[PDB]
Amino acid sequence: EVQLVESGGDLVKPGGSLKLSCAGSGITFSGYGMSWVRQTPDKSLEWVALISNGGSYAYYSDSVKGRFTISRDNAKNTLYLQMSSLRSDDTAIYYCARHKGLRGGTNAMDYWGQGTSVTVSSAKTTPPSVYPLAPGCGDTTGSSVTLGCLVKGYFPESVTVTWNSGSSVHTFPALLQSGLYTMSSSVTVPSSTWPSETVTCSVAHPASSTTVDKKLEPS
Amino acid sequence: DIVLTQSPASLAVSLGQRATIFCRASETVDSYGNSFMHWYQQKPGQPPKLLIYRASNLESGIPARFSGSGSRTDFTLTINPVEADDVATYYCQQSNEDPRTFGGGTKLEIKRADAAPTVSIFPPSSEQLTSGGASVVCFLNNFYPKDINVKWKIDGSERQNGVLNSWTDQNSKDSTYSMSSTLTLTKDEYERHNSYTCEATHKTSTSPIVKSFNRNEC
Repeated sequence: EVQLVESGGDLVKPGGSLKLSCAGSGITFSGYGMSWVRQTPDKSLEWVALISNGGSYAYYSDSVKGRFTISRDNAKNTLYLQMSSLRSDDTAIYYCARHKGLRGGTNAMDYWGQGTSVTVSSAKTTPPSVYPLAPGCGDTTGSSVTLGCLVKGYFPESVTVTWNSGSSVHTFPALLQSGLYTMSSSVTVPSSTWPSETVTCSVAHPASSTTVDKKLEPS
Repeated sequence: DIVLTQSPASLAVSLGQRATIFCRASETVDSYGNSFMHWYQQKPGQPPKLLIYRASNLESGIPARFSGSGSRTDFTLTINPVEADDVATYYCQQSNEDPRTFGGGTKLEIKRADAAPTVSIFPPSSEQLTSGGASVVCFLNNFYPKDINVKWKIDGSERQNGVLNSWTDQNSKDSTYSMSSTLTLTKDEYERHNSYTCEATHKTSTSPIVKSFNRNEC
């Protein structure tokens, strides 16, 4: 989450291959079993593979058996997951986790990464268009005011909207629309503070290496 | 392969009350003088978090509101008292045998007092229009329960097509839901009309909550 850091997630053609990495920062893998687990856009949380401390034992879910290979390097403090014969439903956020190290049997997964996103599809990476949502010029102003950003036509998932850097935010989950995602984000703020004060949504789409600002101006 | 069956799949619990979640294993998960059933919490947009290891041990920093019990093939996670921030999916996992398959998960919803939605309507931005498109967006905010209906009108006439709706995950602070309804038009059709209407119908009342704008003045 801070301790473990996944990387390598990417868009990949069906039938293709990909290799994820997981690095410890501030903790050692030496001595511990480890697992990869994934969350798909929605089946339920899925365990997919584990490997022993020394590496001579590993086990896989049926779902990935034969396609995926778990491996590790305790010297470099790194865990890996080689993926091959990738299919549509391998699309997921992949987490690595270190098992607790108690004696007397097996252990739960106590340290988890933030995850890395993998998409398996023949569609192409596309950055978002970002449109401001501001009240119409005829709106009867109230005590507070709700503003938003419409983030349209991007691929793959996901994006992160950040309002004025660092609450009153709502994040509407993205919906797939003719091969492309759309989502939106709102923020509500007192009428006394906007438009007198600057409001800005910053939208990051890591996959396309893109950040789009929008300064909310009054209609 | 040990199969884990969680029950219930869904439950709604009021603040201050007890949530009881069961996980049943197809074969015993006990050996070595211990019981290898583990419980995790997953909130939207976060990695899973360990709550309870080896049936009954609280992970450090997890509050004692969470409690694990059971043995052999029958286990229970009890959250008592439930707090707003407990909205999550809860998973069991056993490690007595590989594969360490999770249960299907139990989604915990916070029950709270019925609430009517706040409606905001937004015309397409100049920028979108200049680019050939037009999306009209309505937010229906902070309502409970989740079920809600929206209808759109263009100059008083109901519009079916072009509508997509997306609900938020229950808010971890006020236990409400929100949802966006977006009407997608071509610029040329948008520009041929005056008044746009978003009508929310929520079980909290017979009368819709209506918001509108007109293109014809300012």
